[PDB]
Amino acid sequence: SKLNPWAVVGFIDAEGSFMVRVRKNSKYKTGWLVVAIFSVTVDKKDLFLLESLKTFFGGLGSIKKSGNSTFSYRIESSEQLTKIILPFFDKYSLITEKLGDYLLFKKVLELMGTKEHLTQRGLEKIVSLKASINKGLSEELQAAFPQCVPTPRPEINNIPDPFWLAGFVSGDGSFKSILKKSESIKVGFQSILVFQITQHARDVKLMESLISYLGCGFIEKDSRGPWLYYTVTNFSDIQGKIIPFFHQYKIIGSKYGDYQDWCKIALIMQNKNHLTPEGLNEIRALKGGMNKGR
DNA sequence: CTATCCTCCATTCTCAGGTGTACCACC
DNA sequence: GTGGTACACCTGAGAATGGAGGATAGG
Ligand SMILES: [Ca+2]
Repeated sequence: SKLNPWAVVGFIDAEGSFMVRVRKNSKYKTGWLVVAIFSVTVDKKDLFLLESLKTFFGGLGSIKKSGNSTFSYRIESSEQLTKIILPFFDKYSLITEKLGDYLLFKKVLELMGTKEHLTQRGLEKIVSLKASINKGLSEELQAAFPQCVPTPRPEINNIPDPFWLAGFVSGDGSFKSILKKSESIKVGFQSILVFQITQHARDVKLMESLISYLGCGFIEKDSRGPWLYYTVTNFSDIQGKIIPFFHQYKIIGSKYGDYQDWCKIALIMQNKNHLTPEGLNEIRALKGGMNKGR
C-alpha cells in the first residue's frame, strides 16, 4: 500500500502521541533515566495499518499488545528516532497543536543526542520541556523538581495537502448513520447521514478553516467541555462535496469500510429508496454492520 | 552506568446514536 | 394540513491518551 506521506502526517496529527519519559533509576548518574517514544495505538481491526505504517518508516519500531483489545506501534530508540522520525516531521510538518508537542519532543532528543541528558543541567532543561508536553508534568516528577519553569509552547500560528485531511479524518473523524423516529413519515423513520470531525477546542482556528476548505459545514461546541464538532448534516452537501472528496483522497484504515457502506446508504437515499419499508430494511442491515459491530 | 527491549494499566476523549421542532415542501 | 428535511441539543461506553515498571542488551 502506497500510503503517501501527507495522509501519515494527518493521521498522526489526529491519533499520534509523542511522549518524553523521566524515571528514577538510582543506578544512573543523576538518579534519573530519560526515555523518548513515538506511539500509535489502535484496535485489533486496524493492525494492518500499523504494519503498513512500520513499513512506511522503513520497518522501524515494534508492534505489540497494548490494551485488552488494542495494539501499539512504538519507536522507543533515540538513535532510530533521530535517524528516521525527525527528518520526516521536519519535512512534512504537523499543523495541529501536536506540532507543539512534537517540536518540544524534538528538542529533548537533540539534548539526548549530545548526551546532555546524562548531566544535571540537561535534566532540568529536559524536565522543563516535558512539563509543556501532553497532560504535562506528573505527580512524583513535579514534587522532585519544583524550582523549575515549564518551557513556553511555541508560536504555532493551514491544511498543506488534501491527503492530510484524508489521514487526519481517518483518526478522529466519523461517518454516522442515524435512524430517527419521525411521526410525519410513511415508514416511521427519518434516514439521516452525518459527517463529523471531533477535536479539542485548542484547534478551533483549524476546525473553522475546514468549512472554508470543504465549502460546507456548521461547527459547534460541546456543552460539557472544550470539545468541538465540525459537522455536516445537509444531505445535498454530503452528496456533492463530502463524498466526491474522500472518493479521491481515500480513507486509510478500517473506517474506509464504513465510508463505503455510508456511500451505499447515500445511494439508497439519493434514489429516494429510503421512504420505502424495503429501502429502510436495506439501510438497517447497512447501519447495523457498519461502525459498531460488523 | 547507559540504552533499548518487554509486558502491563486507569481515566479521559473521542467517537456513536439518539431528539425536538422549525421550516420545507407540496399542492 | 400531508410527507419530508436539517440544525441545535443531548448523553454515554470504552478505547485512545499518555502513561507505569521491568528486564534486558551495549558498555
Ligand atoms: Ca485522537
